[PDB]
Amino acid sequence: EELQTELYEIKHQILQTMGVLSLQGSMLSVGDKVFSTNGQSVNFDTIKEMCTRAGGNIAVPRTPEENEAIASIAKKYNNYVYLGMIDDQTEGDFHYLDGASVSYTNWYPGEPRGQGKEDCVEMYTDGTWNDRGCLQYRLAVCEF
Amino acid sequence: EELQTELYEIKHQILQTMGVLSLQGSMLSVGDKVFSTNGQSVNFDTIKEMCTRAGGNIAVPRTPEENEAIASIAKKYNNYVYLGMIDDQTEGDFHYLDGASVSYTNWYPGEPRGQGKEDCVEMYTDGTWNDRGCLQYRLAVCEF
Amino acid sequence: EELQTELYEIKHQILQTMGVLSLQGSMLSVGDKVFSTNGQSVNFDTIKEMCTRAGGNIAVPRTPEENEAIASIAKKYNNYVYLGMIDDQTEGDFHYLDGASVSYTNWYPGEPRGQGKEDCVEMYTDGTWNDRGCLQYRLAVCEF
Ligand SMILES: O[C@H]1[C@H](O)[C@@H](O)[C@H](O)[C@@H](O)[C@H]1O
Ligand SMILES: O[C@H]1[C@H](O)[C@@H](O)[C@H](O)[C@@H](O)[C@H]1O
Ligand SMILES: O[C@H]1[C@H](O)[C@@H](O)[C@H](O)[C@@H](O)[C@H]1O
Ligand SMILES: [Ca+2]
Ligand SMILES: [Ca+2]
Ligand SMILES: [Ca+2]
Ligand SMILES: [Ca+2]
Ligand SMILES: [Ca+2]
Ligand SMILES: [Ca+2]
Repeated sequence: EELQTELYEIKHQILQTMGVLSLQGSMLSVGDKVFSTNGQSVNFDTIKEMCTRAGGNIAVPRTPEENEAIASIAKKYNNYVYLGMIDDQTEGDFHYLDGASVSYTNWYPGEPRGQGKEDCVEMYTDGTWNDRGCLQYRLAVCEF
Repeated sequence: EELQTELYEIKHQILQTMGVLSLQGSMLSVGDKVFSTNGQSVNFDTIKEMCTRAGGNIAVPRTPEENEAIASIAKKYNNYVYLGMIDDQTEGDFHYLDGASVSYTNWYPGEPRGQGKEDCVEMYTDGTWNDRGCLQYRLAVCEF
Repeated sequence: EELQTELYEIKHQILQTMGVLSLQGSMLSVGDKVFSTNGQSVNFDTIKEMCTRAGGNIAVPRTPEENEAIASIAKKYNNYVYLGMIDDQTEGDFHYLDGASVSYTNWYPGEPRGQGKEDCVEMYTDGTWNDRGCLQYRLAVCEF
């Protein structure tokens, strides 16, 4: 019976810290997912490690709203973003990093194409996607 | 019995994140209320939306200590602050945004006056209040 | 039975806020300890008050890993760091601020020495320690 008062305070305090981080542009909240960036431009492998170290994962949009959030960060920092998906196994079918087949997509018209040996996916500042090599310097955006 | 250990860790972690935000000037804590700003100067309506989007509300002091906190942010950013109170209905009696009548006040001597058509309230950098129109650019301060 | 869903969401949200603060360099997490700095260089007494106001304490490393974390902040800001330990009572034996005798140490070779009247401890940017007077301007690093 004293849990409710205890749980309320906990939930309230969490709302406060999330409110502050949100108000100050430190992160974006979309449903249960929080997106954030450290502002750095590094390669795919480095991004993965940065996100993992923080306890999260390299961002990947699974809905238009999530896609738009990531896109907004992309245009805010004026940089393309590496997404949490690859097709290193067989070309054409992309997978999330857990192995599951990609469902929601937002390819720029004609994409994926050009290759060949393009295993990664980048997001343009308008939110559309392009398959690309994994060694370029791109904005690190993480999901928690 | 494993809740206590679980609740302790949760409370501890919350204290940590609040500690960090507090240490770095990201927010101010006064009792159960957290104040924060994104540093922007915008009109009354815009401030309201900014705070609401972050899950909070435009700040309003109900005690001298809360008033002093907001005042400190005001002088830190060298800007006046719109407060969460209006008197758009009948002139003279101000109300919080939920409708309740304003209790604690800190009017600069002679205020409210001048109008007429001044429905909003701004805080000077010394913490005293002035009634003012709602279209000026003022520091956005939110409470959570 | 609805606590699990409630506790999960709480734990998840906490992970999110800690993830964001961590990703952005706002703090360092080592075991159960969080380290953070406001970037300011002030004396020992001022640091203590700054940390206490934020709900934490002036940092003190009790393991090599904690020592390395603090050291990284030290070299990041290119400043030496006052640690949460003193020997104001009798010279030679240092104590944590709760009174307990210091266990883990990492003195630079030859230290402590020179004095005499050196009651505080500073960390060099390589992580080694030096006993020093308590009135110098040093990076404020707090633990939560
Ligand atoms: O499909 C695109 C396109 O061909 C680009 O112009 C090229 O720079 C990239 O290699 C590729 O990802
Ligand atoms: O009462 C004040 C005062 O008259 C000010 O000098 C004026 O600039 C504002 O209109 C008003 O809020
Ligand atoms: O032991 C050291 C050493 O002697 C330094 O060169 C001196 O600047 C300090 O007084 C002391 O902490
Ligand atoms: Ca390909
Ligand atoms: Ca392509
Ligand atoms: Ca009026
Ligand atoms: Ca007036
Ligand atoms: Ca000494
Ligand atoms: Ca010495």
